[PDB]
Amino acid sequence: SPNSQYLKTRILDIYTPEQRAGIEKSEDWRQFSRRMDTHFPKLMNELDSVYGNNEALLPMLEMLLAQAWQSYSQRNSSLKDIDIARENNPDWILSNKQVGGVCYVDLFAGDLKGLKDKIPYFQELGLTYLYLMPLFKCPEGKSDGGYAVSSYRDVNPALGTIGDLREVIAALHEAGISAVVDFIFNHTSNEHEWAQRCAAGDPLFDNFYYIFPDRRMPDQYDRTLREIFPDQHPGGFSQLEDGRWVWTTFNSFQWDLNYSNPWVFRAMAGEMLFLANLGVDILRMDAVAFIWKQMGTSCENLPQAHALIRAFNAVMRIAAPAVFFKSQAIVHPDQVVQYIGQDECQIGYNPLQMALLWNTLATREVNLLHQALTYRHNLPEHTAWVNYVRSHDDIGWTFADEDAAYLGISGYDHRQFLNRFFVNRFDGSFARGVPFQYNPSTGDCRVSGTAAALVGLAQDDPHAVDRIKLLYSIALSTGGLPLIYLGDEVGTLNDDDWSQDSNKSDDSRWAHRPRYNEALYAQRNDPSTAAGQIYQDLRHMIAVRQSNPRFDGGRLVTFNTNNKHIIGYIRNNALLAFGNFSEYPQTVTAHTLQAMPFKAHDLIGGKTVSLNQDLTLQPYQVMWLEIA
Ligand SMILES: OC[C@H]1O[C@@](CO)(O[C@H]2O[C@H](CO)[C@@H](O)[C@H](O)[C@H]2O)[C@@H](O)[C@@H]1O
Repeated sequence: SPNSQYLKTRILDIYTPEQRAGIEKSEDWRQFSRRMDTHFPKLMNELDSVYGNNEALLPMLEMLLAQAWQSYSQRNSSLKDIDIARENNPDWILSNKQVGGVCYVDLFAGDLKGLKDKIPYFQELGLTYLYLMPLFKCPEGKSDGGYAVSSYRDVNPALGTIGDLREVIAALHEAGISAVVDFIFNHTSNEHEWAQRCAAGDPLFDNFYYIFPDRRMPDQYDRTLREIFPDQHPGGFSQLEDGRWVWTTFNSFQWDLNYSNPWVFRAMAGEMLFLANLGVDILRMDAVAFIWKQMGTSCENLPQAHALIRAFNAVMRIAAPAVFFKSQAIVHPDQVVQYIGQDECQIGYNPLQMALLWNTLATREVNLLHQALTYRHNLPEHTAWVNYVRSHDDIGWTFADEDAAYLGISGYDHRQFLNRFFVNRFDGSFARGVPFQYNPSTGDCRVSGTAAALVGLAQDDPHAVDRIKLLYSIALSTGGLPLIYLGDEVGTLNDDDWSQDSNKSDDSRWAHRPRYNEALYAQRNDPSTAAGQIYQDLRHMIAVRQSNPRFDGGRLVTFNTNNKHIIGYIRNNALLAFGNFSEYPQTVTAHTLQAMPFKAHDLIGGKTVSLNQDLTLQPYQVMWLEIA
């Protein structure tokens, strides 16, 4: 394999002797050159582990590097300063100061200009991280909420122009807020130019997707493929009008990109560099699990998928160090953590914690949550979880059957209960969610609905408000970067129009994708309304998290509370958090608290609590005790 020094000499071959000498002494080249030596080895090794001796590897690689240099050379000076800061501070993602928020630009603020006018609110809330849902061109009507990309560079006209996007990003950086967007690298819409030209037989896009002449191979692949949207189609393939079949893990209008073609990696790396130079701080790598296929396997979490992501990572370390990756893997817990690494995805969603927060609200027993916090929370250095309560997606019950089995819980039976409970098909349930993708051949099913709808705020359950604070308190204090689903901080309910909208009716996820609720937001400072109670109480926790060093980092050690209804953990051996998941008062005995200081200040209620006597928590009460 070629080395960094050799490849760099060829990068400079585009310049004449005179120009070359100039580049050689330029600061930008010195930076690029240095990073090349440090990170190229990783890029080469990863690409080689996937493509091996492919004739196109070297040519593609040199093309990619020439492009990377030009990209970095063009990269704005201010962004280069962030590159340097990020290089020296890899743990910025682990700081307790970070608090994130996510929203659809159209649903939350109409368009990009309106979104820009919302930044003051974001500052008011304390956000330092803002993730914006799919903003680029996509099919009219059905685009899976923008996840069917027809272009990675042209902004959705209803949202604005690429120029408005740069302004938003600039304004966000000005307000001390990092910009986060998706990089839907596993698939494009069937309307993307690459898809059209590939299907048309254009030789320049040959093998950019997986297209078959008939069902022979698809049938074989389907023997082991998991169905993501069984409502849409069986297996992982959709048929074209001409009779051929294309790989479509998701909607039929979302075509899976063929990373087995090195030219596909190169093309996507080019798109990534474009996003990077827009000033994006973090890219949410959509469906990282599916970027590699292999007959006879589930075609999820394969070795090459990880390798390819680690390759993309090295490209950033070389051409835009400030850009981090956020893994979005909604799979088995054993697989989820594999995407998280300083050299792969520095951060990643923590679906296990999210899914278990809801499990605990339903069962009132913290067993599974405690187990997860005890054995699957701590991560390798310079990485962090993105902890959340809800998102634009349905809730999948991705806890491990193996973990459950150890607690004497049947995974399959338990999900049946959870699914019944959260869609209000279980006696006494307080949840008002809606089913999503119930698969009759597997029994699998997911849940849609906003945080407030699932906790019972729609029917004014007196415990609804406190339930929301409890869930969010855990995502805000366990360690990691918390991501608030904007709208939750004021108890926004489900959208009551989606079910009859012909473009949304077959996707219950729109139930939990409501528009900015003027009314609720106008009540955020009124302590007598649910909106104000949720907001002020959530804002208080944010204020505490960001100013109190005891919440720094992402490591935690659980504490055995000896009360099956109360979760307990300790941060930096100085902050003891208790969360009561029962709708009834629950107690932590003095006996259990004997080793703790006799007194401790509770950051939540602001009162000093005695630990040398039975500690009783009110229904869904949360305590953040400073024991050091
Ligand atoms: O139920 C959705 C299903 O898709 C996943 C795959 O990671 O979610 C991401 O990708 C989908 C297809 O591109 C998007 O529709 C979805 O919005 C996005 O978060 C998982 O959440 C799940 O397996």
